[PDB]
Amino acid sequence: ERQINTEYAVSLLEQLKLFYEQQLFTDIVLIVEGTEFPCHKMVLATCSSYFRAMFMSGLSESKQTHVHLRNVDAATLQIIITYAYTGNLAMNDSTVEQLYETACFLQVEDVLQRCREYLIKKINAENCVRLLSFADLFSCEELKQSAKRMVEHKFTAVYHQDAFMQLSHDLLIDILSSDNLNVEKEETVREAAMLWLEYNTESRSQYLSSVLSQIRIDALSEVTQRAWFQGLPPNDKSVVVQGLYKSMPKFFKPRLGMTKEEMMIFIEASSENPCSLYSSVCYSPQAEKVYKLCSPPADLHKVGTVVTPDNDIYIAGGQVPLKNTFRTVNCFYWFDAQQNTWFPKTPMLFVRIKPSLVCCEGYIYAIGGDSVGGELNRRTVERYDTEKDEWTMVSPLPCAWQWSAAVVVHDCIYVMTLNLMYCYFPRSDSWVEMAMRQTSRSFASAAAFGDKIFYIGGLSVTVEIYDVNKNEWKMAANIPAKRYSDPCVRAVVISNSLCVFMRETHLNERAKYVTYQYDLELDRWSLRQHISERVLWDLGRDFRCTVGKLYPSCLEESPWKP
Amino acid sequence: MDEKYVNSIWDLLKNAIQEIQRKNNSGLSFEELYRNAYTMVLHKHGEKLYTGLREVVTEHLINKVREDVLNSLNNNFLQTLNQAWNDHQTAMVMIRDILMYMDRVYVQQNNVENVYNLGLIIFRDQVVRYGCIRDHLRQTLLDMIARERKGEVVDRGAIRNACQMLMILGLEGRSVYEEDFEAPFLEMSAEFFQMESQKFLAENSASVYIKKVEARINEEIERVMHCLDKSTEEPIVKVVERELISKHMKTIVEMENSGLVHMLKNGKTEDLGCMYKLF
Repeated sequence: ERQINTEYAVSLLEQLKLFYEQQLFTDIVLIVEGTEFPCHKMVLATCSSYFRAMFMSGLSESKQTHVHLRNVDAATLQIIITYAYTGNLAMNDSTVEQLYETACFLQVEDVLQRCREYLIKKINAENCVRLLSFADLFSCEELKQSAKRMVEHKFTAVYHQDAFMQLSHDLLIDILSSDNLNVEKEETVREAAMLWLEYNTESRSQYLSSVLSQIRIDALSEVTQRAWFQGLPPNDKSVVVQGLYKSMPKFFKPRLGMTKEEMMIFIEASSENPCSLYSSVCYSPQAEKVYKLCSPPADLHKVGTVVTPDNDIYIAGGQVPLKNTFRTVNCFYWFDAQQNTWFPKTPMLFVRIKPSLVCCEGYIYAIGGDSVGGELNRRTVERYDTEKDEWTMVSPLPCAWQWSAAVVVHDCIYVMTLNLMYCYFPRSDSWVEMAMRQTSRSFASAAAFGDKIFYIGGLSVTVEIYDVNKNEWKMAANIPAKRYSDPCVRAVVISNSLCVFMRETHLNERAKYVTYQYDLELDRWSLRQHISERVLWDLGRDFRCTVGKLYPSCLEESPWKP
Repeated sequence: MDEKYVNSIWDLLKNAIQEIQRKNNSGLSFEELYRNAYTMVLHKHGEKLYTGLREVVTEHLINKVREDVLNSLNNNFLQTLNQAWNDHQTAMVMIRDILMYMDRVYVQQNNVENVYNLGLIIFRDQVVRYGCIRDHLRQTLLDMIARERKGEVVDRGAIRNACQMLMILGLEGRSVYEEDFEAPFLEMSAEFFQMESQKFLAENSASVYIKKVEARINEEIERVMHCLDKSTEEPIVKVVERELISKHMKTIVEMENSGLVHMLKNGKTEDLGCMYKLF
């Protein structure tokens, strides 16, 4: 289309802003609880879809210059007007609700979409049910769905929210009747439904029937049935009759949250199709199957993994080829446990290469990882806030280390390097010196099993066990591995039992995958399970391992010929 | 809130709409109605508002325009129909404005047609497709187009207005209009052109009949492109050709009295040229 904006549209908007702030050529004024807002009709018509009808339809309000608009806030209307003279919204995190309400009232589509995106990006931990009821009040499919899934995921871990008590029936029915409840047990939703009608027993006995039936026969046991019976308003007979009906019908079926199998997430595997370089797959210890995952960026590699105690997967840093005709990006992502996708989050401030993310006290700690380095100091660390969704700078590393590992034991940060170790106190934000290893080994990782750190491997089969209460390094034994080989060790917790996942490689020989069961007092890796090559193929060298619970139905099996 | 508050809000909104329908929007307040629609759709009561809107619109239609059209079916029938259509449109402008603020959330959530489409559908159902108005409109339009084809001139802009009204009433494309107006007009044109060709084949020869049928095709396509809708021509010209040329082709070129052989023997260049450009 023939239309420009280079120093002509910006000049026009600046002239309009000058006419507005100087109160020039104004013919309409908005009265908002005594506050006056002189403005123009053209800008209100081009910005809002309600003001065009307010000024076009031949009516008394169209002619009235002193229009008394009510049910609108002064600050929200002021910010909408200034967004209608500058385009700069500049929205905060507190007044988003009233701003979206006034935008829906005035039918201003652009700021509506802006606030919708800002709300869909900021469902962090607490405003979930609140903004869900908000999107139920103002029908918003986008918000509604993201908020629905967000609640299905976190609500089924707290089930004690104050805004949860204040929910409309249809929304509660949609929440409870859905098969997306992230619950490993069926009694938690039962007691949640109970307390939702315990703050309103007697008064709300009408819903005490539908919500009761929604929990289904799995939790409609004779015990709770008779409890509700002896508890109801007096002189209620047909209510007991309709409650007795809910026990045999309505399709008792298993839920989805119970399929929280503790599996083995992997990244940067040997891709099958030669068009792709790496891939992220998974392994099932009990099901003895190999599932796959979608690549978070689909082109960027060299990422770091971390698993919170709430079984959440995150990805930070990494490098992506420039695709000119590997550049480092500080992007961040999060894995969806049901949609099998990756929703990005607030990126980092430094482009890191293979960052080591550690979770502690609800915060994500990214220790080292080439944040970007070119000085004598350089030693730095950036922590993440899972609640406020922001990065906070903390006391930087005491010494600069490369190819290091970091774990968390007893709510404390522990980073391991070639021979040194420092414990970072989250309460005081400082590093304290710890014990030094007698062996200098790098290119290895450590596992935080119980109250002991197990630094395995390094260049080998070095098993150096460290204890926090004792503060000492000791050796246990050597892992049984075939000679003339280079084992790739991986230590991780599984089923509350320390085990390892190692692969041996010889000359003119194929790789073999097998996990062993290690005992504390025996100092021996008993043969737990040998991964058959008929289900799992080669992984590579730069692959990582981490423990986490996943869903088999949401994910897909990795097709590969035995 | 309570049901009494929303009932009073809906009652005052219905009263205001009834005034808008009676062309009394000049004394109405845009703010009061928009804020009431806001507080109505906000409380998740859009279904009741939509049902009440449909009921009020269909009641107003059946009471006013269904009576006005049937009362003036012979004194400026098409003029009164066009006037009622224009009044309905100019009221549904503001009606659709308010209920489009409503329609955003409602039709993006409930997956239904907008209120402008709702008004168009209810108008099509209660006025045009009425049990008596439809056949009367068909008969009068056929009569006036036949009288126009006979040679005498009648009003032509009104037919264009009616065809545009039906095209807009289609509301999706050319589904209803191509059926309510074209389908009947097609049979009438078929019979008319058949009788015209049967009269021309006996009263003239292959010399002056071709110029006459060319002028007929020219005036027909001109009337269809100026007095009717924008495409309007494919089936019309197809049936006109199939009736005239497909019937005159066998007998007008071989029988006798300066057909194709005689007009080629004497050496008539214009005759051969026009026959080639026509056939």
